[PDB]
Formats: sequence, C-alpha cells, structure tokens
Amino acid sequence: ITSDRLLIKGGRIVNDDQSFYADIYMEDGLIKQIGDNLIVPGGVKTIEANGKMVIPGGIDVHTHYQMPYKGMTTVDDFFQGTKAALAGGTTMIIDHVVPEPESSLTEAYEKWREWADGKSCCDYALHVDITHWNDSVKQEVQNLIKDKGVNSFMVYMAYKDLYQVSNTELYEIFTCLGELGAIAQVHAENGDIIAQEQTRMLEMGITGPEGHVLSRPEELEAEAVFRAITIASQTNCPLYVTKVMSKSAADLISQARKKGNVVFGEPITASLGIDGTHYWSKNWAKAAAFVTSPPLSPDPTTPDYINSLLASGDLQLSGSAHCTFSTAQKAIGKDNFTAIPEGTNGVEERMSVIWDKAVATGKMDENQFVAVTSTNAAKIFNLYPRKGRISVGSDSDLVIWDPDAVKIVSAKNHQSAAEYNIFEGMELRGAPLVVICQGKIMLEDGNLHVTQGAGRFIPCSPFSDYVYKRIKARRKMADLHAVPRGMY
Amino acid sequence: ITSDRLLIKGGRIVNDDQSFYADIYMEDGLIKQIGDNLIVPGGVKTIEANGKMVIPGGIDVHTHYQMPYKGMTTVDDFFQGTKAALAGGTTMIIDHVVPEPESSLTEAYEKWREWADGKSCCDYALHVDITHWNDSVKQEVQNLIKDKGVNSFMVYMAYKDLYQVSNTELYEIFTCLGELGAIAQVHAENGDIIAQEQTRMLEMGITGPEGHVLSRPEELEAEAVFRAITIASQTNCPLYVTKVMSKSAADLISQARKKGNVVFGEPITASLGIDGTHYWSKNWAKAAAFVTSPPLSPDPTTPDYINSLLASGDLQLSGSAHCTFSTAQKAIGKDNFTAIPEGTNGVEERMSVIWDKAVATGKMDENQFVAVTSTNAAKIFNLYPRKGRISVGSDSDLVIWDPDAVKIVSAKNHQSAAEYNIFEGMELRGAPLVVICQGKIMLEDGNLHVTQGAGRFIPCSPFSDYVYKRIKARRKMADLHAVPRGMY
Amino acid sequence: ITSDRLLIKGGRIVNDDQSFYADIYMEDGLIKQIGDNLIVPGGVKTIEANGKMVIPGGIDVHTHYQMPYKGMTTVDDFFQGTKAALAGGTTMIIDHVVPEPESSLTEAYEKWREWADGKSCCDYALHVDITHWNDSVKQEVQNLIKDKGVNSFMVYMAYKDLYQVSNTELYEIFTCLGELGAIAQVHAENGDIIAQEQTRMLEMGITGPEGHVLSRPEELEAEAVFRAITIASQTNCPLYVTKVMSKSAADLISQARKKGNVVFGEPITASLGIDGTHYWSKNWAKAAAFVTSPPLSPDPTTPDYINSLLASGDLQLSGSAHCTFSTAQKAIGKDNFTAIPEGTNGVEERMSVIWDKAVATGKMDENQFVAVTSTNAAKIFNLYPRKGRISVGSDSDLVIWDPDAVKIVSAKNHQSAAEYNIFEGMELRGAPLVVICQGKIMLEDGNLHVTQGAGRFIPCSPFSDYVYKRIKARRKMADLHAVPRGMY
Amino acid sequence: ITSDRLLIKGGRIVNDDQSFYADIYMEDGLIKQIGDNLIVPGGVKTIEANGKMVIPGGIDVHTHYQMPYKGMTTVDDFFQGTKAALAGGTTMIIDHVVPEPESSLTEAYEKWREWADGKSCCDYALHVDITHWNDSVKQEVQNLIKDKGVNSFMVYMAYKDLYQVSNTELYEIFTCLGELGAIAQVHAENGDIIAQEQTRMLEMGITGPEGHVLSRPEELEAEAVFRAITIASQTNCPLYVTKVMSKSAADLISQARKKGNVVFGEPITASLGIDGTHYWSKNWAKAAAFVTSPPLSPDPTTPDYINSLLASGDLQLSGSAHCTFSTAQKAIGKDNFTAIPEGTNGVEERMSVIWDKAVATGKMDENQFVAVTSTNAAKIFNLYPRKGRISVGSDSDLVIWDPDAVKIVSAKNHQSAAEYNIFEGMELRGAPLVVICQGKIMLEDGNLHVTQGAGRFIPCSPFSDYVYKRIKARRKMADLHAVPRGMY
Repeated sequence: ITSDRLLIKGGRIVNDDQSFYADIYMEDGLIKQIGDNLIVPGGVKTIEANGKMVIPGGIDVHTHYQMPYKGMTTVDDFFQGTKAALAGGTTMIIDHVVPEPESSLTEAYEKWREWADGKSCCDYALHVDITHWNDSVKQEVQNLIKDKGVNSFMVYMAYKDLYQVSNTELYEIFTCLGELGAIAQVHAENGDIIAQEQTRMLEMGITGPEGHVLSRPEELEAEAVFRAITIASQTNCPLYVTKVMSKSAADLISQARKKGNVVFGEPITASLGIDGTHYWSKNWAKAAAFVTSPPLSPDPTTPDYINSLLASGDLQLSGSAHCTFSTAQKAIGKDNFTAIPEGTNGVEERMSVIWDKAVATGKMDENQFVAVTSTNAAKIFNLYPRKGRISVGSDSDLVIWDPDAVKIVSAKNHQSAAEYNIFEGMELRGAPLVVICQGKIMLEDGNLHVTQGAGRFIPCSPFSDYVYKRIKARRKMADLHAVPRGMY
Repeated sequence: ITSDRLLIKGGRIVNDDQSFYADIYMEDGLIKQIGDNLIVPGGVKTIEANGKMVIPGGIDVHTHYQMPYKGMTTVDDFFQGTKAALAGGTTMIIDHVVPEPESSLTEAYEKWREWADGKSCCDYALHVDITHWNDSVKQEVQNLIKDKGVNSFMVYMAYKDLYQVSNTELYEIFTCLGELGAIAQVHAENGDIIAQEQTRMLEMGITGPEGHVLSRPEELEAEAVFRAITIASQTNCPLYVTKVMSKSAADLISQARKKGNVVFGEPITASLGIDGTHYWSKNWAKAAAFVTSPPLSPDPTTPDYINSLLASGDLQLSGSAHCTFSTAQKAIGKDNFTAIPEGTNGVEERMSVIWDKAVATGKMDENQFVAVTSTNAAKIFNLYPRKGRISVGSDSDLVIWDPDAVKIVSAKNHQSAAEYNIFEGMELRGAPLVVICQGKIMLEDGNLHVTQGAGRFIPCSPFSDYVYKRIKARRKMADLHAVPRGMY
Repeated sequence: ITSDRLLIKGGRIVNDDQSFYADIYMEDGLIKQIGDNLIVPGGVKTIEANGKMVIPGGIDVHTHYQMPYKGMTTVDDFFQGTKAALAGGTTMIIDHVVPEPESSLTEAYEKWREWADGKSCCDYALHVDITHWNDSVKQEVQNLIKDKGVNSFMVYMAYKDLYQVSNTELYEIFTCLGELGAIAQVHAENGDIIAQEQTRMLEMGITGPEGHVLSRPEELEAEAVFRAITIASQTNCPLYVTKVMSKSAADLISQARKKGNVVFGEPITASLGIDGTHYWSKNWAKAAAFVTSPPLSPDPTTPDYINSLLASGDLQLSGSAHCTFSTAQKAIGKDNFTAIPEGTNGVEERMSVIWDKAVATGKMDENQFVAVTSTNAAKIFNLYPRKGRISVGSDSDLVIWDPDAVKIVSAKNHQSAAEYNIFEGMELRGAPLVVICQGKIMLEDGNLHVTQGAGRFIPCSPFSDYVYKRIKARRKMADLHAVPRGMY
Repeated sequence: ITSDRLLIKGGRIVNDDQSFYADIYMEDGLIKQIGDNLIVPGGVKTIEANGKMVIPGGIDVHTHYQMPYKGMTTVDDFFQGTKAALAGGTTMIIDHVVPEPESSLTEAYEKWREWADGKSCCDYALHVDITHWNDSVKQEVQNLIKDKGVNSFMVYMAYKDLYQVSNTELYEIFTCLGELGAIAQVHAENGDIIAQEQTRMLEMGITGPEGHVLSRPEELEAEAVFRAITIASQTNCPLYVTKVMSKSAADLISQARKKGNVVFGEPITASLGIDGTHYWSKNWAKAAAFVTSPPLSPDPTTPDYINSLLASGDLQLSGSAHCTFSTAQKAIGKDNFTAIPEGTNGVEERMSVIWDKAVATGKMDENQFVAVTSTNAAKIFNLYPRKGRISVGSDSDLVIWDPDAVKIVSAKNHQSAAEYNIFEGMELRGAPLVVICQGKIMLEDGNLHVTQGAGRFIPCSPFSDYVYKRIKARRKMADLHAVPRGMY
C-alpha cells in the first residue's frame, strides 16, 4: 500500500532488545530510515515526540470479531473491533476461525477472509479452530498451511458433545500439526467434569453468573493444561495455551518450560487486569458481562501473579479474547448460566492494563513490555521482524506511547458496542497518544482516522524457528536402539 | 482360633508410635498381656529374643495370587504365595478381585473367597477391581460394602478397550465410592496414549521388553495420577494410588497431600528396591521378568527417591503387587512385548528391602518402618489396632526382626514358583528370624510351619476415620449460597 | 501426688492414633483403667460426658511467664499464666529460661525453677536459651542435660549485639547439642539486616508499630531458617524452628523435611489465628499489642496457609510464645518501635484457635488435632506416652472437649493481665468444658479450681527416639574413605 | 583500529533474535553493510561460507589471566589466554581485578590495565573484586565507575579471614553498588562453615583432592546464594552469581527470577561440561587439576541439568573462570588440599561444550546459543549492540561456526600452558572454522594469526537498562506511608 511520507522526530525508540533516541522516516507502508538528524524530503508530515516512547504496534493474538453464535453475532465486528484495537495501541489482530462441527474448515476460512478483508482497519491473520476431526479435516489442515497462509490451529478440551476431542484425537492432531509445522493451540479446560459440575450447580439452584465460575474451578483448567502439555510432549509438538486465567495453569506452563518443553502461555487482558469477584454482583447484567471460559479466578491474588509470570518470561505474549455480546444477548441465560454466551472485552484496554499492572509496578520494563505486547507474538506466529520491531525494512505499524498518561476506563468512552466494560472505572497508567498503522496516522489528539477494509490478511508460514528449531533437533534424536538379542 | 499359649521374653517391642522393652504373652490368636516380668502359667512355650526387635506382622496391601489371565493363572497361588509372605515377615495380604468385563463383581467375590479361604496360610482381605461400569455394577458395590466386608475398589485408567474408564465414569464412581465410604484405588496410567505409543514402538521394530518401558514413560503415569487426584478432589472422595513407580507421580501425590487432598500413595517392593535398567538385558527372559505396569523407571535415581518419600510420609504404605508368571508364560510375548503378561515378584522381599534401602540408610527409623510396613495400611483399610500394633487386645500377628541380619536374595532360595527374581543377587540388611501369625510359630530357624486354609478373611468396614473424618467435615461445608437477586 | 478417685463415663476418647468410646478411671495422678462398663469403687466422683470428646491435655511448648525485661516482668506470671493455659485446655507448658549475656545458664535455671515450682498451676518443663557462647557455657549445657533434666536449648540468630551468634558459633553449638542429644531450637531471623532496616524505617520517620513489621519482612525469616537448616544438616543435629510466622519459612521447613532433614516447625497461636494488618491500626496501643518477633505476616493468606501445613504434617506442634506486657510497658516505645517490648498473648486461645481454623475448616481431624496440640510435642521433648495420650499408665492430664461450643474472645473475659487481646472479638468454634490436670478438676462450669505451686517440673531426657534414631543411624554412616594413592 | 576490507559471502547469519541468509561487509573494525548481493569494492578479501553459520564472537565473562597467587602467576597470561579464547571462538573476555586486602582497588586497576593492554589478542573489560571494605574503598568504587569504565564488582562470601565479608558489609556494599548503578557479583559459598569442614576433612586424614569437594558440598553454595539473593533484594540491587556449579544454587536463582528479583546466574564451562567424579581419581595430579571453588558437583546429573536451565533462561550467560595452574603449582597442596591453588581450564572449550551439551541435544537452538555465549553478557555489562550482534554499526567480532564439526579435546592440542585438561578426550560437536576479531582474520584452517597487545579495553557504563530499568522503577515506589496517629 502506498501512503504519505511521514517523519517522527525526537523519540525514544523502544524494542524488545534495546532503547535508543532516533528519528524514524516511513514511506509506502514501510520504515525506510532510522537515525539521528536525517536527510528528509520537504513536503512531508512531521510528528514531534518530545522524547515520548515509540513502540511497535501491539499484536492481539486472540480476537473473536463478529463471531457466529446460535444464528447471531458478537456486537463488535471486524471494523468496530479493529477501531477498538487501534484506539488501544494495537495494530494487528489474529481472529479465530470457528467452522461448525461437520463443516469444512476451508469454507470457514473463506467465510472469515471475506468479512475481515472488507471490514478490518488494520492488518490481521487467522487461527483455525479444529472443532471436529477425521481424514477429511486433516486434508484441509494440510491445504490451509500450504496454500492459505495459516500456521495455527486450536483444539477444544472443553465443550462436551460440541467441540471436545478425546486423548487419542489430541495425539493424532498434535502429531499431524507437528509434522506439518503448525502451532497447536488449546482451550484447556476439562469438559467431561465441567459438564457434570454444571448440572450439579443447577441442582443446587445456582442459576446466575456465579454458577459459571463455580462450575469451572481452576483445578479443571490445570488438569487440561497438564494433559495437553503431556500429550504434546509425547508427539514432540509445540503447545500454545490460549486464555490463561489461573495461577495453577500458569505454574504448570512455567514448570514445563523449565524442563524444556515447547509450551507457550497466553494470558488475556481479563486475567491480567481484574479478578472474578464480580461474578457475585447483585446486578445480574454486570456479572453476566464477566462470563467467559476459563473464568476470572475468584482468587484476587491472580491478576498480580499473572503479571509477574508474564514479566518473568514464564508467559510470553498477551491477548484479549475479545468476544463481546450485548446485555440482551447475555440475557438468554437469565435463568440458566450455561446458556449465557461466553466472552468479554479487552482489545482496547490490553496494552494500558499491562503497563499499569506490570510496568508501572516495576515488574517488567518497557522492553519486556514490547516483547509481551507485540514481538514474541510476532516470533511465534512467524511475523518477525515484519511486525513487532521498529527497524528498517519492517512494516510501519507503531505507537507513540505516553507512560505518564493516566486514563479512566468506562463503557461511555470505549469503542466497543458493549453496554458494559469489565474494567469499568479502572484508572490506568500509560496510554497511546498517536498510532500509526500501515504508515498512516489512525489516532491523534483522541481522534480515530480509520478506513474500513484497509487491513490486509498477513499469511503466516509454518516452522517458525523460535518454535521449531528445537522440535526439529529432537525429531532427529528419536532413533530408538532395539537390544541385539539371540532368540529363545 | 484357639492356639498354644506363647510367651516372648526380653524383646525390644517396636510400634509406629514408640519402642519399649517388654515381654509379650499371647493366647488363642490374641495378645493377652504386655509388660515386664509377667505372671505366666507353666507348660507354655517361651521364645528368647535377646533384645532383638519385635514388630507387628507386615500387611502387603497389593497381591495377585493365582490371578486369572487368558484361561491361565499366576504361578504363585494363595497358599505358596502366603508362604512367601510369611517367609518375608508379612502376615496379612489384600488381594485384588478382578471380575471380567460384563461379569458380576459379587460372583468374582465368591470365586476369590473360595480360593483364599481354602489356601491362605495367613489372614487376608480383598479389594474389588471395578473393571466396568453401569447401574447394575453400582448396586453390587453397595452390597459388597454393606454385606461382604469390602471397603476398597480399584478403577483402571490404563488398558484401553479392556478395563479403561472415561473421565465421566471416574466422576460417577468416585462420587458413589465417597458416598458409600470406600477407598477409591487407581491404576494410574494414561491408556489412550500408551496404546498409541505401543503401536509406535512396534513400528520401530522394538518388540522386546525395552519396548514395554519405552511405551509407558512416567509422563503418562504423572498425568493419570494428576487427573485422578483432580477428579477425586471434585467429588470429595479419598484417592489411593496403586503401584507408585516414578518420581513424578510421587511428587504429584506429595504436592496434593500438602494442599490438603485426601490422597494416598502405595509404592511397591519393585520401585523401592530396583530400577528398570534390566529391561535392556541381553537375556530376554530376565528382562521379560521385570515387565510390569507401570514399569520400573529407567531413571536409576528412582529407588532411593521413592524410599525418601516413603520415609517423609509423602508415601504412606508399601505393597508388592505380587503377580508372578513363569518364563514359559512370559514367552507368549516373545515377538511382541504387549503380549507379555504383566507382573513381578516382591511379597517375600518387601520388608527386608525397605529396611535395607530406607532404615539402614538412615532415611527412616524402626518406628516409621512399622508404619509403612503394617500400621498405616491397617489405619487406611480400617484394620487398626486389630492389625499393625503390638498392644493388648490386638491379634497375635508379629515378627521377631533382626536388624543385623544379612541375606542374599536368589531364585534358588525364594518361596516363589518363578524361575527369576528381579532382586537376584541383592545383599539385603535386616530379615525376620521368627514369625508368629494367628499366635502360631510359622517361621523359626529358617523353617516354615504353615497350614493350608488356616487364613481367615478379615472384613473391612467403610468410613475409616483416618480417611473419612476430613471428607465428612468437608461434605458438611458444601452449602453453596446463591446470590440474592431481583429479576431483570 | 495423691488425688481423688475420678471416673469419666460415656466419653468419646480421642488420641493421635484413634478414637473409641470408653470410660476412664483415674487415681493418684495417673490413669488406672480404660474400658467399657468398669468395676469402680463407690464413693468416687463421676463425670458424665454424653459422648463429648475426651483428649489429652494440651502441651504449650513456648511460654514466657514473668519473663525478665529491663528490670521488669511480663504481666502474666507462672501462676496467672498457667490459669490462662488451663482455662484454654492446656495442662503443660515449657517456658524459656533466658540467662543474661555473660551470666551462668545454671544460675538462670535455678532462678526459673524457684519461680515455677512455687507458682505453676500445672506440670511444666524448661528450655534454656543459649544467649552467649564459650567453653564455660558449653560445660553448663552438659550439666543441665545430665543432671537438671533439660533437653532443649535455643539460640538467637536475631538481636544483633545482644543474643546473636555467628555461623561458626552455630556450627559449634549444633555440634555440641547433637553429640549431647538435645533439641537445637532457633529464633530464626537475620539480625544483621533487620538492624539496618530498623535504622532505615526510623530514617523514613516511621516510628509506630508498622515500623516493626516493615523492618523484619518474612524474607529475613526465610534466610535465617534456611541458614539454620543448612548448618544443622552439616552437623547432623536436629533443628527446631521456634515461632513460625511466615509462609516462606514454613515452606523451607516442608522442603527440608521432604529431603530427610531432621527439622521441626512450631507455629504459634498468633500466626495460626490472625495476620498483621492490625499493625496499621489508628489506635497505637492496639497495634503495639501485636508487636512480636518474628511479626504477624501482613500477607492475610498466612493464617490459613499455616493451618494447612500444620495439618499436612509439614509443621508438627503448636505453641503460643505467651509473652504479655501491659500497654504501659509497650508505651516505652511510644516514639520508637524498636523500644516496644516484644510479645503477645495466645496460651488460652491456642487449642480453640486450631479447632476453629483447622478442624472445623476440614483441614485436619480430631486425631491430628491431638497430635499438633499435645502428642507430637510430647514425642519430640521425650514426654511420650507420659503426656499427650489417654492410655493406662499415663498421667491424668485431660480435657473434655466440646466441638459444638462457640465462644467469643475478649480481654474482658481472658485470664491474662493484658489490657488487649490480639484475638479480640473473634468467634471461635470448639472449647473445653472440663479440664483435669494431675487428676484434679481444675475447670468446670466456667470455674477455675487451681492451686498455686501445684505444678511439678517434668525432666526431659536427651535422645528422644522420634528425633535421634535417624541422627544416630547417620552418625554411624559418616566413615569417609580416603582414596588409596601412591605418592608423587 | 583500521583494518582490511573483508566480505563474507553466502552465510547463515545467526543472532539471538533471528537467523537469515546474507552477506556481511566489514571495514576498519566495524560492520558496514549487511544484505544480499552487495556493492563491494574490488581488491577485497572474500570468505565463502557455503551456508555455514555466522555468529557474534563469544564473550567470556569470567577469566583469571596471569592472576597473582602467593608471589606467583597462572600459567595462562593475557596473551596465551586470549589465544585460547580465540581458538575456541571467543573474542572478548572480562578478567577479574583482584586487589590484595588492605590494598588500593585503583592501583590494582592500574596494574591490570598495563598487563592486558600489552598482551591481549582481543578486546576486553575488567571486573574489580571488592576484597575488603571501608570508607576509602567505597570512594575508589565511585571513581572506578565514573572515570575508569568499570561497572561490575565482586564480593566474596567464602575465603574466611581473607576475602570474606559480613552480612552487614554486604548490605552496605549492595546498597552502594545499587545507588552507583553497578553489577553486584558474588562468589557465593559459605566460608564460615567450609573453614570448619576443611579442618574436619583433614582430621579424618583426607588430604587429597576429594577433601576439597567434600569440604564444600553444594548445600553451602545454595545457602550463600540464598543469603546473597535475600540481601540484594532488601537493598534493591541487582545480583550476579558467579561460577554456578550445583543444581540447588541454579534452582534458587530460578526461584528468585520467577518472583521478580533482579538476579543473574553464570554457569561456567566446567559445570556445563563435566561432573566432579574425577576428584576421586587415583592419579593425584589429574584430580588436583579439577580443584576449583565452588567444586564440580559429584552428582553426575548436574552438567545436563545446568545446560537445561541455561537453555530455559533460568541461567543467562556462560563463562569459564579460566584460572590455570601447572601441576607443579597444584603440587604445593600435595599433602593438604586446602593449599592446592584453585582453578581450571575452559576458555577455549566454552562454546563447543555448550553446542554439544545443549544445542546438539535439542535443549536450546542456535539463537539461544548466541544469547548465552555472547548477547546476554553484552546486555548485562552494557556492551550491546556494540558486541554480541551481527548488525550494521556493531564491532566486527564474529565467528564462522560449523555445527557439523567434531573435535576431540586434549592437552596435547589446547592453547593452554596447563599439562592437564579437565575435558581430556571429550568428543565435542560443533566448533569454529574461522574467527574474525577487530575485523581481522585471527583463525583459519586451524591456524592462529594473532597480535600481542592488539586488544583494547572496552569501558562499561553503569545503569544498563536490561538490569536497572526495573530497579529504578522500584526505587521510586518505596514511599512508605506512616499511619496518621493522634498521640497517647
């Protein structure tokens, strides 16, 4: 894409590896020059930073924009949703393609590309959820990775008699995805037990939002996480844990990474920002707004712990799992929490939450902030250094970040079409002043300047080195010597 | 049972709680008097101890005497097997009743009682393996606990398409067994994955004994253990992990007990005594003799670690899982390790192994030795203080133990009908000199004096306090307050 | 001591090992008979229990009755203090003998015996604090253990330039105490750093009670605990950690016990009952009442965690560290928290706190309650089965315990001469109805019937088997083989 | 420094963040251009890589070249030692300046600069060991950081009555070094206890090399590491653990980094390559060659574990602690191991060992290899991207690395003046083919082309962002609110 020549002067550039004062000159969707006191053509827009930070545009790895649900749709679509992202400093999103059981994955890919190409304000990629399994689906997975630029597929361990897969199915699927060089994602909760504990919570007459959290205690996440981690290690396939919510799940990932397992852990704005004490709100609707799987841990020590592990590297990248429904849609679970559609907000609040909860708190510094907001995502999904880096050659997706900025979050002001915001009234430190996506100024002085359909689908190639170099090294060590033995 | 009056003089008595020098006078299968310088009727056999230790007779909680297998039988039956037990200082055994899938559990109970009543040299109890599940089996479990004196039922997580149970089945079964007050046992290995990894190990042309261990690495035990532990905690049902073999499984039990879970861990002589490096023996038959599930960890640090955790209380009781086949029976897996019948020896070596590997090594003292050889078993299966204690009122099952004794283990000398002994050539410190079961001298000067059928079935009542007091306390804390909420 | 014949009928007896319904008949300070439907002489007082629990009388292992401090004394003396103990179900106390630096330990022993013999309502023993170190003190320690019946000596790692001992001194002292067969106790806090952090907290103008907690964060306890544990392992000497307050210290003890170290951990009523959030009270005096070393962790998750580890066996016995000062005495640290005399209440509340916080919460059962309130103390200090057990032969110190009792704690009602109670207003479940010490009824219908000086000093012999059997086994394994080597 | 124009064609460039095929053109000690198919002046030396790896030149952070010892010197001086480094792919070294107790640190700095400037084949920096402490030394530390370009100072916790510092001294020193912005290094072993255990090992007549390891078991490292970590956290000062040898020390660093402490851990070639079983060699001299503090763990699982933690990021950078003495020098401890001079080889073997033990084993990939061999060192000591990166602007220190190379290590072939090599006979995978330092070819076809004195002292500035951004963030959070309180 062609676009205006743009110079940013006097900025503190911040990447995952270092910080240094320098001017940045961008042109035609790329960063052409970086340095001090540059030779710049006249008739070119200039932005004065005054030493404010300049960082790669965020990569939200988990979104559900206009997601299908019971002949219905999430109230944030690819357009309004990407407005929310950009408003919050995020310039790329990876949305989950959810083919219906007994449906084609390729046809769901077609469905999703159409939507996002026409509506997305910013660049994007897609994950494909493997909602069912057979020879025909496997064939589609090979094609999606080869031809359609998808390197990431999620399997559900929850959702009994819907999206759930057996242990044998996980073995086959992790084996296939390891061979083909893709990132095996999991929604890691034990569906078999949750299904029972839902029926138990209803039998005790607990039909409100608190029934949701109490039906899925973090014990059932940890088990799922542990079983996934285990099967993935036996197939020598890299594992990506989606939406990490509990302290026990995060410790199992930490435990496994120390051993040497190729396991990644994605916390989301919700678990990084707030706990699940609002499931017990007197206001049904407010509590219904927090209903997502896995749930916000009622253990209020969890947010701060999750931020600690994200800082230590035991978790590597942040997402939002942005999946917003209106109160009217939540309401179809008025008298039964299992019918409440699942999902909350977070896409706009993501980067400011991490800065407030991790950076301002001294847990991590601006560089690691970049790693966990953009760069590591980019390395895992094979978008580096194209994304998540302010270097020459790299796309011109970047944010002027003010660490001294302080903004209160409210549903009045957010870009989401949700009536509620789970971070309602939270004073957060640090926010974007300016956002540049595709080299164009899409945020300045509090004003969005987006264009519908502007975003381009970025294809992601298999065998990201960050992920697959060790896996390849181990593949070529599994020569099992049988014992030389005279017969009996 | 009536039996001779017997006095033991000048002995160092050793229970789980203390040691003290005192004379013991027994009569009619009971201990009548304990003390210094006793008033004893003349014409009464006297045994001089010279200060050698006197301990409760061991309780082996895991045996498979004359176990059915493919229209066949283990070469140690209830008679010869209990000779082996007594030879090794063990005076009670709990054997596993294995009803065939789609068979009656009650009819298997009948089958097993007949065999043991007629052949057992010593007292015994029974576990009943829940090899399949439905309304009719549940009804049988209620009856077995109420009428037949069985308080312990095992479920298999391994053995795909044979004994395996789903997660939903484990929830129902742990719920039932918690309500009825029984001990939920598990063979904790992941069958779904092992089944695949067996097919993989055969595809690599590894058909010998090393194929067995490599098909079931300890990762697959840990997962099964963790999933059991988790489901058991959600049903508030006490968990008993059978045949603990790996360091990772033992740590998960230790991890869970510290949190407050009611979880018990049973190592066996095999894992306490030796590692799985002999799976790679050039001699097929010798390696085929070690084939048992879960396997001996090839990690040679495992024996010593298992003994450390048994000493610390993180494991509570020892077993043997005595399940011996002849080489000729093992041989039907000549060309395919999955057809090798599974099981090894250990019943005779149990107590001497623990003394050598734990007591002589300074890890645990004689008192904790008693706890992990008899008393804790007795407390868990509700046989305390009837068994596992030298006090007045208690059955007269006891051993004169020599800690300075040193004996080499060999197949030449063992009471087993196995050609091989997995502890062949092991010099062990500590062994029994005299054994008294039912008040009768069944071992002295290296000579067994047993009687076939002498043993009596001991019924075990549900709701052992050691296990169920906390479980009962928690049952009456699960009142879940629904939120008071005006309608929308 | 002679005393009335006393029968207790229809009680549920509860020891550390079992529970069973039986009558108890006591005479002349001992338990003569236990059983059903006993042959009892007429003209003998009878107590009807109606199935209420009967437990061994508590052993508080940590008290500072009328402790010297700057030409002053704690407001609870040996008489009023032991009234408080008995009021709370505790029938034995072990008080800390604190000889002044450069003073004789034997002369401090003489001082303390005089006081306690003349004032104690109940039986008692003594620890002796090793407040300084040299050849002459070592000689006194040998004599105290041989002649004076003291098997327990504490060293301070805190209190710089007062009671503090170097690492080299701890090596010598743990070596001596291991050889002589005594229990090495530690006040485990790092004095060197605390001393600095006190000066730092004053420089920030923080002179109130919150200065105390903030000057000694639990990091400094953990380090001291870890260093002690380490030195103790190198000298093969058993370690007893006094007054465990933090989660990190308790984990280090748990970590060490699993490895096989002989290490014991004593939580106190304060850390089992409440947290240190009341250090920030607006009311100076109330916050000054909580000032004790190590401090109550401000981390409010700590009480519940401490109770969990006490239940799991990772901590073994409870104390109170009863060391009460009046507000007027606390006040000498009005303008400087380092001058506040250290210590709080707990002796009366000890057993009820554990029942409320651990037993009623389902964490531990009545049997483990007995272990951690009396029996394990008795085993460690070599008072078993004399104390901490309702068996024939054992002293008649026992309590009728009502688990359904519910009492509110207040300074209005306590037996302490303290104006404040750190558990003020706490509704606790479970309390004593009747208490029998030395076979006499010292509590009934809310009324104390004590006698000053009644208590007898119980001598404690070295080399308790519970502690020293493993240590002895290891002593006789440290034969270090030098390598046979031809010269160069 | 001016130097030939040099082009490297057809290479696989490998940095810590990515790998990519590109040509590299160097000139005058810098990398001028990187890219495909470059515009290059004629009359310029060209090196064909054939796709072999190109990596930043290693940074050995721990060397003791011609170190003083008892009026003596290590047999590898700054010249021959840097030959060894370069032979092994290492192009920068940081040597330890060891001022004598009661000596000037500045004068030791002068001494060391003279030596290294005149002899070093490659670039270098210096650490300064704080061997004693007072007002005058502190003043020198301020000056060294401000004027002399030193940002790293080591303190000894071992070496009683020589280099040892109290806990109070560590508090002052970590406080000073935190304020001034320097890296607090520690030799973390407990000297007080080791001193005793040496005297104990001699009293048992164990005077050979095995006496050394047995006098300093890893328990005494862990404690020192833990105490350092703790004091460093209380002073908010970054900690760098030198020469990590044991599994327990590495776990304490891992434990602390997860919590959020600024703690770094430096393993050395010795602990990464081999264990301490050769302390028991019959050949005195061979065992005497392994004598270094802390010692090689006799636990043979240690090498592989250390490599695992280096891979996981729980350790960050490698060193060698190159400190070679001749057998004749070792021999002065013939009859007493405490007189054996301490230190072994490793500088030449460093990078090949890590590749063999970590990369070829699948534990870490080529990128993380770069991080732990050069880049992370460069980030911690503030030499990034000047060093440890093949980018434009960066010094031209780089190695052509062959991962398929296989070389046997021997004393016959090494560049060291040591008669022995602790890795004698070890077949290692991966080695350098070509080495370029300062843009000059210093290794090709097995031939060194060095120049004495060529190396330049690189000054290291305080407050490396990698280290100090979080520390600065926390400094400005320690505002401790005193409670507003009306007086009493």
